[PDB]
Amino acid sequence: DVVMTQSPGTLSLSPGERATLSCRASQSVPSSYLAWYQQKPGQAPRLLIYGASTRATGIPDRFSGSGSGTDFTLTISRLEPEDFAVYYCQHYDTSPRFGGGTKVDIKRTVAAPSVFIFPPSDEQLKSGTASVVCLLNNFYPREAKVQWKVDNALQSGNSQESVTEQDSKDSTYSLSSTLTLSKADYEKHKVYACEVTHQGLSSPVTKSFNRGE
Amino acid sequence: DIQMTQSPSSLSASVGDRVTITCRASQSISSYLNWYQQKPGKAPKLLIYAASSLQSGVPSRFSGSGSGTDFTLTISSLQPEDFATYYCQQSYSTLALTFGGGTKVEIKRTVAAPSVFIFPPSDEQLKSGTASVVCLLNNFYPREAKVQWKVDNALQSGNSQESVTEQDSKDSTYSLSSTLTLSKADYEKHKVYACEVTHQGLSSPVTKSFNRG
Amino acid sequence: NLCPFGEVFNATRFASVYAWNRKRISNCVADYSVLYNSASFSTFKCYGVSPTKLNDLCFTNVYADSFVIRGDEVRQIAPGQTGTIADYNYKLPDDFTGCVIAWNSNNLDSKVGGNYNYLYRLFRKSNLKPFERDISTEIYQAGSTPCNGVKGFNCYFPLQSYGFQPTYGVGYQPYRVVVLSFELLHAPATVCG
Amino acid sequence: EVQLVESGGGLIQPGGSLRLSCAASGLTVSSNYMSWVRQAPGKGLEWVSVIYSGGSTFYADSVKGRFTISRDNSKNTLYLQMNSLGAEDTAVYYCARGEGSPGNWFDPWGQGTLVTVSSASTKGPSVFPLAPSSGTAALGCLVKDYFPEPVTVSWNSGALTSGVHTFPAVLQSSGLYSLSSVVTVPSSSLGTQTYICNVNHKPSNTKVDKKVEPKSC
Amino acid sequence: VQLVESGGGVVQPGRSLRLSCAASAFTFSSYDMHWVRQAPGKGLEWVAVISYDGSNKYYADSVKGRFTISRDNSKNTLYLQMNSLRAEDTAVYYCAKDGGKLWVYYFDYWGQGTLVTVSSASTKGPSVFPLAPSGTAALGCLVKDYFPEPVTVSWNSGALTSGVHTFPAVLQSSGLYSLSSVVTVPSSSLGTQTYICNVNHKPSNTKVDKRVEP
Ligand SMILES: *[C@@H]1O[C@H](CO)[C@@H](O)[C@H](O)[C@H]1NC(C)=O
Repeated sequence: DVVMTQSPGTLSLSPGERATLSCRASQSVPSSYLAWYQQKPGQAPRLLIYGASTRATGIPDRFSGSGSGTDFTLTISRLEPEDFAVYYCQHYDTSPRFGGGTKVDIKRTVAAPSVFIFPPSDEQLKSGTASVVCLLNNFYPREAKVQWKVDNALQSGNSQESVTEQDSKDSTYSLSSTLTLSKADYEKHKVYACEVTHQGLSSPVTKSFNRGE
Repeated sequence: DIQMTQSPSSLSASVGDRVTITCRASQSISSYLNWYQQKPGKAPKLLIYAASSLQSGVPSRFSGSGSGTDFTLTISSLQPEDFATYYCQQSYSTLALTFGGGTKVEIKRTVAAPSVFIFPPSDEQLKSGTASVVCLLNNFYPREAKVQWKVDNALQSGNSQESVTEQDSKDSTYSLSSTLTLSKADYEKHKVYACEVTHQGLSSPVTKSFNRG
Repeated sequence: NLCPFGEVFNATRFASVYAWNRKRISNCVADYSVLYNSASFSTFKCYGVSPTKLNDLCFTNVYADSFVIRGDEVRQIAPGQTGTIADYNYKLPDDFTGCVIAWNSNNLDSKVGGNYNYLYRLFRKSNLKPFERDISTEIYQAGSTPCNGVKGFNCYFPLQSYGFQPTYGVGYQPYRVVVLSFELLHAPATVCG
Repeated sequence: EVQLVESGGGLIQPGGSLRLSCAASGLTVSSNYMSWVRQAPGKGLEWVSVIYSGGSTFYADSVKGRFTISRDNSKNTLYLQMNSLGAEDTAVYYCARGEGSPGNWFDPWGQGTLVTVSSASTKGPSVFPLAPSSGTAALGCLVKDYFPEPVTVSWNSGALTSGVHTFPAVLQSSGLYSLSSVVTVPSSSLGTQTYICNVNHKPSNTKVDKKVEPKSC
Repeated sequence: VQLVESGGGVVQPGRSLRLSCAASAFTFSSYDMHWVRQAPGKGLEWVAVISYDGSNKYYADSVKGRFTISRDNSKNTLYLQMNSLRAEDTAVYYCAKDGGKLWVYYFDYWGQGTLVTVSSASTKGPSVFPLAPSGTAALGCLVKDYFPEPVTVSWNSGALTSGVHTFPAVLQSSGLYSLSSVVTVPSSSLGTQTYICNVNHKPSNTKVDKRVEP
């Protein structure tokens, strides 16, 4: 039984840079027993490097592993936006053991979000509930503030947000804020708006619609 | 390592009854299974060796059987001196000799109601700094008795430690003493000190309590 | 004359576990007392018989099996065990009667560059029978398409190398194992203690 | 053409039992090391059990006594029977060939299935459109009030993939999940291109197709 | 056939202790000898074994590289050297003659055993606290803050036998032991009959008598 530890927890590097992921062990472990796995969001882990240094079939040349004894290193040279994933080391003593994993975030230029507002469907309104959805599309960094204003009154405690992972192609985030009201409450008001403040925006952007129009 | 599992952990039988103890092994130990008897405070004594062979001097009422993983010790006619703990010990792994959990043979009797008494901490104890509240359950059967401490009608657990006397040689009854240990600063903070008792020979939980002072 | 246990224990080179060696010991007087107090052993477990009782017992034949395995695999050399070594390399029966003796051999069987001479069988369709030796090197077929003697996808060489290095942890260090089997037939015994 | 296809996941009450399947093509399950690796939400990977080609099975201490790995040679399928399930067993379970040892790594892996251990009940989703308004336009689907996870949303049965964003499910205060799937399209193709989102809630076999069209004022 | 042990006692952690066990009435120079311990309130655990001539020694994995077994055939005695003792070693140690009727080990004769308690706690004394009642009554004494086991409690110097109940001790969070002992007496003879509990702590050589009155 040998305990492996990966470092760092998260890594943030721009595209084209060299990534260095470590997997240190308390005792000395044979290099032939060390392996690396890549897991992209929403997918199954994929064998990346086995035997500490041997590259798996179909794995790009920019992935390479090295090290021996107590310090095994995975290197991702010429980093790409599609390399956004969590990487685990793995070894065997008396049972298969994985490391805690290392997240690889990908830096990119500031991107202002494209804002879209969506009224509730009449189909949902017949059910007795109104869901108003505000979309922040393809921005960076993740820090963004979304404010709901119903008839120019700031709303609080009736909206939930959801953020996507970093995009595997442009390395941006997307956010959806859903305002939820009852049908009776939804008809009581006319103007529905979400205001967006982001680093890529010189001034807050507001998207709105008038109920019935 | 070879683990020996005995069943049951305890039994209640009267003089003349037929007792059969079971002893299972985590793997086949062939026929190398020994039985031992240990009186309270005395050393163990050999009864059956090699599953079924009777040791010299051991009474004829003792007999063993079994092979592989299941083994049985049988007392054809129980006697008043045969109330003790009975261990099984495998000898197949001669350099890793393991024992069983043990099976305590106990005297069977009628269900007796416990006599509950509560005691406040003495004045010589508050002078030192500590404060122990002792509750007594006297002469009852079976052993399974629940003792609950209520300080100002608040359930107490972890502040006391129970202790049970062995089965009495005259009336075969048990006894329980729970010592609610607490500091002096925790004693004058409250007022009511109760002792709730739940037993098979009680139609309703009996509580003996007192007020501080 | 005495039984040649020294030729097995003090052997300068050991066999791989998949091709474990066996010495048949017959027609001699075995001196178990001096044998068990010679070297220092990391593992000494006997089954069905006691080490001090062997001096008083006679057997028709005595077998001495010897091989090398990993440190973390010594627990598989015992009755009723499972694993890559016990299933595919060296298997002991459930009613095994004998002794398992192992000791750390990092100073003998590990090289600074890695000692890849000790192999074990990684792939096998079925488990071994007790005391069954399989020295086959036929390409293992893990898929529907047959291999025809060429290693490829779903076509694996059955043996895997250990690769011992002196600075590895003890779980990964080489251990030399000697298993003493005591055969008792309805024949005149030739080996006595 | 080597695939490991998994099934059997979903909702199960605490203390209940479940049986996952791993149908293989491209390898013989009875001839390989076959393992199960689970991953609790937001957490790392954990090896669960393995079965040898010779029949021996092994389990991690966190599941010993409750899980039983098996296989069916005629169906060429790996199985994992899970009993006495609790909250600590809620995870995505993967099957894989190998055991993570030299010459025997985890390869290939299955797509994984999600086991949710809760006292709640399975509820199918409702799908509502997110209609665009009057350079580039954005439309989407709102999948609301389903349990448990997951739901999968595609657009035009896979023909529309660029610009699609499906957000993680948020646990509403009612105990039911809700997510939105949006996609950005050029404004010119709103009237000359039909957009249909394809919502699949596996735990309830609920497959909903929603056409998203602009609304006429 | 008898086996007599000695050498047990109290020992601080890391120190050493040597136990002995003398045999009689059998060919001691041809039988194997064992040592088996049992923690207070726990089961039995085989410890070590030595050959008939003393050349072969085999230990359990819990005491390996830490205990040592030896014997002297010309004197028919057996020993057990216990070095670097931990708190878990606290148990009653028995020596056992090996029955020679099988190819395997089995203990056909044991010795009475000797208690070995391991800790650095000082040998303190008891603090007797009367338990006054508030349909018979009950009164008792408390044996608190002492180390190690055991303590002997009696009433009226052994004159009050019926109705007495002495309970086991419990190792409280500090490390010392706390023991309770009570006796139920009729409520009529409370001011006429005298009750005095006799607490004796042999490890600390302390004997305390205390009166119990309402
Ligand atoms: C191996 O050689 C040593 C001396 O180097 C000797 O003491 C020992 O008895 C030998 N082993 C055997 C089994 O004879």
